[PDB]
Amino acid sequence: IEVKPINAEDTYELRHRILRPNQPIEACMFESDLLRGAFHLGGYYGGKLISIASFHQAEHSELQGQKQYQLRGMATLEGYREQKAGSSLIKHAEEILRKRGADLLWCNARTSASGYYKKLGFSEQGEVFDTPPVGPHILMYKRIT
Ligand SMILES: CC(C)(COP(=O)(O)OP(=O)(O)OC[C@H]1O[C@@H](n2cnc3c(N)ncnc32)[C@H](O)[C@@H]1OP(=O)(O)O)[C@@H](O)C(=O)NCCC(=O)NCCSO
Repeated sequence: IEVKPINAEDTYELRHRILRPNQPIEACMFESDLLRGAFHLGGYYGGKLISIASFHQAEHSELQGQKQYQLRGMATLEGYREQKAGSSLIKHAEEILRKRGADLLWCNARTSASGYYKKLGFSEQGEVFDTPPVGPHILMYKRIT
């Protein structure tokens, strides 16, 4: 797996295929992509972009840490899961975030992926909530100080 920078526009296809296939493509054009300091990483395997992850600065009112980043659009293509593609993106992002002085990385995780974030050392906070039309989510975070 090779981790490389990618542009926001490079994430839309996999966001649409994996996360939001039953909505128009504009639903994958996350407004947070246009927030200050946003960046995106791709995981490449055998000539193909097969994993994506997007990050931007956002402080959650219920999490503690002066500088925080949110993860959006975490996805790995079927066929290429279980190869540490996603973990590789998160670890590479943690380097970038640590270098920027970020204290914490958080995600409104799909509950179906909660065990993935747990393996990466994230904790859950609060309760499960629903996010139309993409189902149950739970706040998860990782302190990176
Ligand atoms: C969740 C994920 C991005 C994981 O990507 P991946 O590239 O397969 O992850 P990975 O780095 O290989 O997996 C790391 C560890 O977590 C585990 N894992 C992966 N997906 C998991 C899940 N959904 N639930 C529990 N554990 C999971 C792996 O088995 C691995 O554990 P081991 O080291 O013990 O073998 C991918 O399954 C996916 O795209 N799922 C569908 C979309 C999704 O739910 N994305 C998360 C969005 S949060 O808003």
